[PDB]
Amino acid sequence: LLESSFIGSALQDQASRLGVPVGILSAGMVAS
Amino acid sequence: CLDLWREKNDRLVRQAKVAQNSGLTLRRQQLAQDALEGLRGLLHSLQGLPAAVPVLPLELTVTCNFIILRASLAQGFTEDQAQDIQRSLERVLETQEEQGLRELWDSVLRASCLLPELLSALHRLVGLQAALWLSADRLGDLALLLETLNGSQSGASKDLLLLLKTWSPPAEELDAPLTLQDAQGLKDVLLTAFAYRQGLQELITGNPDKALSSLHEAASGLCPRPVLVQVYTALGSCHRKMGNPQRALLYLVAALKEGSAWGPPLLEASRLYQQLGDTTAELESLELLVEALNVPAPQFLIEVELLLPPPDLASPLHCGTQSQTKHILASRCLQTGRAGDAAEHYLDLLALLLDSSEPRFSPPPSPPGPCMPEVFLEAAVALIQAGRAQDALTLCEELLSRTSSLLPKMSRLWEDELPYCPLWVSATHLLQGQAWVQLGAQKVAISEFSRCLELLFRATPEEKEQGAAFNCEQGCKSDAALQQLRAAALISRGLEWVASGQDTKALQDFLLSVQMCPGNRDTYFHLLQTLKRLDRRDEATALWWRLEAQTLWSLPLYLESYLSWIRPSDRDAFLEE
Amino acid sequence: LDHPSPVIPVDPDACILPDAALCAFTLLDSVLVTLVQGPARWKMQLFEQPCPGEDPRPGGQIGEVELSSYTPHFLPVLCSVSPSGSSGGFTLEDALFGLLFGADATLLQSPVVLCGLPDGQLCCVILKALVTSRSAPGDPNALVKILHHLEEPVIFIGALKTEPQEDVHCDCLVAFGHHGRMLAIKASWDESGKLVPELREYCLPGPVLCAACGGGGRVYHSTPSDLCVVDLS
Ligand SMILES: [Zn+2]
Repeated sequence: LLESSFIGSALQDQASRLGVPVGILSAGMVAS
Repeated sequence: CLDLWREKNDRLVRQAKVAQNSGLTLRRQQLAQDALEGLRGLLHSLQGLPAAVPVLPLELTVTCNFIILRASLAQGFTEDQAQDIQRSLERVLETQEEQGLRELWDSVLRASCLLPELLSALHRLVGLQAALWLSADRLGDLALLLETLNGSQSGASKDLLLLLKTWSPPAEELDAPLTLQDAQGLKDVLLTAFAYRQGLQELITGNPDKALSSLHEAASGLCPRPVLVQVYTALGSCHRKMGNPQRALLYLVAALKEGSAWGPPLLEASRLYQQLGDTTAELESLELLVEALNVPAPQFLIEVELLLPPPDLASPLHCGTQSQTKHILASRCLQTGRAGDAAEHYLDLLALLLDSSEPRFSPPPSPPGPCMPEVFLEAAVALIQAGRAQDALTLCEELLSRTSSLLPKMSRLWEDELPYCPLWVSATHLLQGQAWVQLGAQKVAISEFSRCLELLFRATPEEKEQGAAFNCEQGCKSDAALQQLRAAALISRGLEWVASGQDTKALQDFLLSVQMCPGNRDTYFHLLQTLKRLDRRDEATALWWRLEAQTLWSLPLYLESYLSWIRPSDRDAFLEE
Repeated sequence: LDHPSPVIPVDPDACILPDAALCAFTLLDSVLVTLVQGPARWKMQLFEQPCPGEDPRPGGQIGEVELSSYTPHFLPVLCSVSPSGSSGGFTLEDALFGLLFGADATLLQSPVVLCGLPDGQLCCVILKALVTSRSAPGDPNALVKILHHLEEPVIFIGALKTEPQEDVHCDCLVAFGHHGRMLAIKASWDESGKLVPELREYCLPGPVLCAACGGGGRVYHSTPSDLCVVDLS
């Protein structure tokens, strides 16, 4: 994140691992 | 009769297409070269005529179908296809309306601007000739040709990408005589190929900024999975050079997934984790790669692979064989200090190379990389860092067993600069010896150090009066590599003189080594330790002022690792006293 | 050769690597070497040749080079030359092998392939150092090398038992030019307390038209006149 379509797929990968809907992870990571 | 010639052209195109789609490795190329002979014979039959206008678009269809099937099988263009283009172009000129292809094209495109309905075949011809110029690295005049095709008022557009995009195919290729490939299909190939080539050049030349543009363009459109792979790898390289590691890793993962041949990526992974210093991961990736390179189709069509250059050493797509790498693992394992691991790895290198009469040729490390005997030396310097010294002597026995003949018979020894001794023989005694110090036997050590110092000094390695064979360019002729073998041998021997308690002899060899190589500093440390024992004050200070007056180029590996090995930790500590 | 009028046409069944522009080719143990025509650069290619009794296949091309110094009636020529210990070819003795090819070929006990070309350049390539790939393109400058320039074309390379006092540990190397600058080589180990190469360009007759080698240093050759001989013993 600190470095587009790639980054969306990366959040999809994290979401598929953790079993969280991608929006929450995206928001949390963006806010941090 | 054009009915019958077109029946033949159509027939042989269907035969070539049958061959591309179906078949096995021989029957494919058998039918393909049968079709090539057919298109050759038909071309000669049509060139026998004083061309008609209605015979012209069949002849050019046959010329295009001949050059396609020629370059797809040769897997490479040449100048006979350029002469064939010249023949077809001069044949277009002598029907209605000479010098060379560029001005011939200029005049032919003016003749096509008279609108004879064969522009479908002219644009296809431009595609093939452009492919010839692209594979031949003829990028200046290509811009001029396509510039003449489109508006000449687009003259300032030197960049081929935009120019190739504007270059339109003229038709959807209406019911004319059959072709193997259409001009738009060749346009897609042109774009990705040229984009790729420009990107690679921009990468190597240190604009991995401008690279990304061309390379993303290479991805978007026709990009076969095999190119997709290598592009992404390029992207890994670029981001890695910029500083941005995680984007690089992204592309590399994609490279892995998409690829059936993921040697090139992990080398990039190695260089990445090496740039950061993640040594563990570096070695782990390389470890995988080597097992990777353990593991291992041609269309009658112009594919992109054709037009790409087989890569250079500067490229991030240069990926050696198992052997060339496993050497990398061992080198990289040795410069960290995992001597144990290193040992094993070097042994595995050496097992491959030498046992190999029966299998596939696994090869030596390549000659911008190190000579076959510098590599038995790196094997032994690992086997010393390990403390496997009775292995480090089966090494130095193995070597000089094979290479008896090559050695000097050393009768200058009796007859007491001129006779010739290649560094690696003078080394081989230097590490044959260190083996005996680890087995603890002063005599036969001071033997081998003294015999190493005789084959440095009553012989010269720089005797290329006769380039007599294949020979060590780089590693084994550097004056730096010679003065750094000498200092070392005198150190290795001067410390045996301290161990037998003859510290005058020791002093003399240490004093000699500072005279030999004043930029090693290990020499000055050993000399100053001897002087600080016995007679410090004036002598020691005289060398202090010299060190402060004083204040790596290309020494080979086995030797730097040996120097690194003996050098003491407590060295600068001593030099600030 | 078993192969179940006494004329037999070949079937294209039997064709392998219809490379088609390949002129010349040798054989070592279960390796196959070709030397193939192109534009200005001719190239050495080098294939696997399957050791098991199978469908007689090429396999994958290991290696390619381009004989960069060569820029073209007369073929060129290829010789198989093994070092001692390790075959339709010529085993040299260690002295020599070490002298001509270097420590690489020595150590690896690598068999070596000697190309005589129409220019009369006379080149050898080490087979161990000839494995390449599409990532890994064989650099000719460094990989292939150039012994001795007969100024005329080459006809016949060989190797002889001088001093005989089937696997002969041969001692000598023989070239032939077309017009007959014959070129033979041996080890001296003389006069610098060093191994040095022994070079002779003789000038036989004539046009030399072909040449074999027999028991004990005797080179059975031809001129258009007659079938003549040289002894180097
Ligand atoms: Zn070397």
